[PDB]
Amino acid sequence: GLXRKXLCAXAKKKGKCKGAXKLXCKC
Repeated sequence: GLXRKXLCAXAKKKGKCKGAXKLXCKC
């Protein structure tokens, strides 16, 4: 595994993380 784009792919797949994109990967 790996990082912030790992964290963002965490945001996409816990599902319920937030609506606003390039800023969004942070939940």
